[PDB]
Amino acid sequence: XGYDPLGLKYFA
Amino acid sequence: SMAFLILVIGNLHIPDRALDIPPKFKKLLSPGKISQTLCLGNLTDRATYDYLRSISPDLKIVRGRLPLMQVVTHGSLRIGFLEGFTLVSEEPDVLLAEANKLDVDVLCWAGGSHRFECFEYMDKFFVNPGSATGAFTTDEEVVPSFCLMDVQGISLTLYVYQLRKDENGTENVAVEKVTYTKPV
Repeated sequence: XGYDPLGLKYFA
Repeated sequence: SMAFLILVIGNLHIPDRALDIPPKFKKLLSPGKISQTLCLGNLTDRATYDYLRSISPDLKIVRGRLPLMQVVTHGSLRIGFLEGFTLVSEEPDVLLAEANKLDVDVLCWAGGSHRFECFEYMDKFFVNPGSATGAFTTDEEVVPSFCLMDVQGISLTLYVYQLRKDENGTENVAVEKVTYTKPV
């Protein structure tokens, strides 16, 4: 659900 | 701020092998988010230097031959950074011995492969960030990558950003997540 610190992608 | 994020880049080779950090990476990096930047390898390009300083309040250059290594501590973790061009993942005992000289839990090195790689060995963590410009090797193309180390207590979450070509030719940034937890 969450994002990487830079907001590129939610993880799947 | 509440996160402690280390930006790790290496083997830029600007301007000798590459012209610039890829714009699609720059678009992801913004002032006020990264606490500290470690650049493995020399950095003599004024524009790149200026850009990196705009991104963090603390830029440390770790060079080829001006520091030869850098250790940073956050939480309970001790992270060492070096160039280590002769270090390779196919010799994890040599990398471990280097980590033990520095007394660090995580060793980050800009190996001559110019490829992102990480592995765990004897309760330590080893990270090669690849080349942030995708600069070619002297030693299958090289692909641009950089890492963020998100350090929380005894844990390090590694975010690997990589610029990869789709079948239609477009370069897009991919990201992968790896967690290291220092054993008790």
